[PDB]
Amino acid sequence: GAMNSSNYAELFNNDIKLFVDDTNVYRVTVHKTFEGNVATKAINGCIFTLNPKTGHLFLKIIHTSVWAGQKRLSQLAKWKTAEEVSALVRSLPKEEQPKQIIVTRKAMLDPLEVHMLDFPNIAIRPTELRLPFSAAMSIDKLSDVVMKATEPQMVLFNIYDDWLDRISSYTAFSRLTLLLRALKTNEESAKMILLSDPTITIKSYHLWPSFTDEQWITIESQMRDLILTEYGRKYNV
Amino acid sequence: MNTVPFTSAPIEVTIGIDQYSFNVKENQPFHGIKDIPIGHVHVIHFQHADNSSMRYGYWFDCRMGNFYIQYDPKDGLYKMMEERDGAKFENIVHNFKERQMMVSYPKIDEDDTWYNLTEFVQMDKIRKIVRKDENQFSYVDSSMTTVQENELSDPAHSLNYTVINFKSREAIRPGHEMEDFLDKSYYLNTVMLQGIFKNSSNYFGELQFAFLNAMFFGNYGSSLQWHAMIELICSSATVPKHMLDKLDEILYYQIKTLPEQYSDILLNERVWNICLYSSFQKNSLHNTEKIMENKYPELL
Ligand SMILES: O=C(NCCc1cccs1)c1ccncc1
Repeated sequence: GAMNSSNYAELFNNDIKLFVDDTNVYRVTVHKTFEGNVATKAINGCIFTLNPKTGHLFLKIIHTSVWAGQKRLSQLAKWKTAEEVSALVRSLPKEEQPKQIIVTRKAMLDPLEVHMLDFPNIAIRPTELRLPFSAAMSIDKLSDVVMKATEPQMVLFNIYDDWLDRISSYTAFSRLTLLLRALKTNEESAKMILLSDPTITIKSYHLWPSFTDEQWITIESQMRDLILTEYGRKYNV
Repeated sequence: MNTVPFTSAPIEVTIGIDQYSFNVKENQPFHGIKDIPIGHVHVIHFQHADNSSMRYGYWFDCRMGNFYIQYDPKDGLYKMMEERDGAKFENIVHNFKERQMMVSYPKIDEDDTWYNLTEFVQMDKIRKIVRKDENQFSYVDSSMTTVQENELSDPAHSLNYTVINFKSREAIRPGHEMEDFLDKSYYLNTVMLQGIFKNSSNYFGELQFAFLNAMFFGNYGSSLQWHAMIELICSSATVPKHMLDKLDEILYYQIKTLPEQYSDILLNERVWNICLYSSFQKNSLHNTEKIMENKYPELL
């Protein structure tokens, strides 16, 4: 059924699974027309498809061309997401295909079930977890490859960098969700905390800075405080 | 003009004949039902006074043979049987008629209700849904499961309705996933109408048979089938005008006939709200929308 707080260790077992987040697939700027009406302009988006055990991120870039001449784009975006996830599964050798696909939004369930009818042994599941994967576009290198794309493209990242050399998947996912929650709540503040010390850099092949174990504890502390700082500033507490 | 005689009525029972019903007492001098209109299928149905779990009956057509009811004290039910000796049967019916031990099928001359509910229902189609090919009549009861209910037990005692499943490879063409899921026209017109039913008459016949089994027996699988067949039409952008006009008449009579006190258990709030107010055909079912709004505004 539904992924929740009660069945959270399941993310880190040896059954291959993927999270799919469709938040950033269909993205628009809203603007005034010469006649003072309102119009949208689409900008490039992405599907966020993540193996929470390995950190493998299948980022399918959604180029604005896929919307040309189409109607009901927020509905089409769910079906295009399900089409591309289905295409990805079909591209993987059988032994790499997921046993479960967890969608971050319940509106993705029927589109993905319908595209995956061919795969009756792949469970399509919702989650009670409120995951901050919308904030993927706050990761500078992911934002950059999406906005520079001139055509449909799949880009592969490890969202955990080399963390799994030193920590478990459970800990890596916890760090990722805390970083993304912070970037979602106050992007400027989160980015200052990550990047304010120029001596700690981002390796060319990484997304996040090269923090020592001790430095990750400080960073993690600053992020939890930002989320409480902003929760105070928000609720006046 | 046709007659279904009863050997006797040894147990107190409510007897249904089509949309009519009456109470018979334990050992009451009752020998059956006369003046049954030729030209239509009929259903004779039973609910024991001592045990309302016993809700069961027989679909028949008097043109297909001479049928009678006889209580089986071993199996504890009223059984339909065929009498192959025409002369004997004619002699029995004549005696019971002379002695006025039969009830008359109480049809009002103005009254097209039963035709309107059974217009497309054929005894040969019923016999394919209910398999017991050594009898010309078909037994149905409240607990019989459908082939679909048995895929989500006993195959011999099941209702073989056409399986409708909106999230099946049958319903969805490769490369047409969104189109086919959001507009069921392919599934209705190519798979079901052209492919399985051959024509809208056979489709309506099954739809009407499912309703009647839902209403007369409280058969849950039948109620699921009736709603799936309505939803498949209402969820199709492209439906022949004659099929929509006929469906409106079919549903109108079904909603008119449904007992008010069963509306809550026999009508699916989600399907009716979607069909009348959100679907492609939301503006196509004028008669049905008007009777539903005036009779069951609480459901909507
Ligand atoms: O009242 C009678 N007709 C039975 C029909 C019914 C069966 C059960 C309720 S009324 C009857 C009584 C005396 N002589 C002939 C017939």
